[PDB]
Amino acid sequence: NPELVQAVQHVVIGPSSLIVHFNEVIGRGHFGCVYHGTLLDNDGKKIHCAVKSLNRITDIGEVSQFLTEGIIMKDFSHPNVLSLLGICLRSEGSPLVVLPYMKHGDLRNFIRNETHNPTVKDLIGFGLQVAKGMKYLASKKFVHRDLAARNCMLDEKFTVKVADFGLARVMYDKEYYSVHAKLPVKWMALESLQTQKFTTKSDVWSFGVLLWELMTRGAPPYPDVNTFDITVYLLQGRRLLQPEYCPDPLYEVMLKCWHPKAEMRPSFSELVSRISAIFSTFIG
Ligand SMILES: C#Cc1n[nH]c2c(-c3cn([C@@H](C)c4ccccc4)c(=O)[nH]c3=O)cc(F)cc12
Repeated sequence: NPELVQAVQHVVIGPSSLIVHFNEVIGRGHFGCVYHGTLLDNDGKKIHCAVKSLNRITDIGEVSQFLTEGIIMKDFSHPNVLSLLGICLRSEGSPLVVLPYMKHGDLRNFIRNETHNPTVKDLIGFGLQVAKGMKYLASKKFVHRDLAARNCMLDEKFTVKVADFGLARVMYDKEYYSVHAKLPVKWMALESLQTQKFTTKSDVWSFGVLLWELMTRGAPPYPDVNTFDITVYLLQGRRLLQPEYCPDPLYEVMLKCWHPKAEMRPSFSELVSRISAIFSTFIG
């Protein structure tokens, strides 16, 4: 579609400014690989970036959706949302996503690493930052669908940036199940498991699970509940139990995130207000 080609031009980065270090692999996933990259500005200043390949994107429909997603995400400008520097649509090679490099990697690996010692307050602070980034994304009507601690990055100042190192995004929820690479079952809202649909309210459910990952320092949720038994576990009214070091008011926030009625779950704006009040009770 020629109009889509013209609209996406401002998102495109090419060999005139980007060098992909294809032998410097940062990470490998089902979507493809993540490589170190260097972007040069007009004064020759170097910008360290991460370059994610989206191997699934090959046919004209997928490529059009990729261009649409790049236009949408190029507009992102919020301290707790990972910016999209640009995209590369090479004549030869799979499409590439150009992101700012994140010095401290993903939030899950960070809190799980035994050499790190984040306090309960630092963990609540990371949750508050994620809630702010999700309040921004929700205001843009952007439904994440894969919010989890593994998908939130930490920059050189320990600022949390909501990001996505999962499968290439789909425009429609009906394409999501087909495209999956396991579904993030243990982060999904009850209605997404049953009806295959995703909304900002199902992102709120995932945020509650992400808060649980933070308070357990990256423990796998429902380790003892098989993926195929999660839907029934949630129907029996059962939930993730309160982590040992999770304050009661923050566990109450998690319970509201997992309300069986999506319309009754708090909004991200309410979560920012509530978690800010809880965070303010911790000294340090
Ligand atoms: C089709 C398709 C795509 N699938 N994913 C894409 C991306 C991508 C974006 N971002 C950041 C801008 C982000 C994402 C979601 C929420 C907050 C911040 C990532 O972190 N990873 C990505 O792969 C960029 C893009 F131009 C196209 C696609």
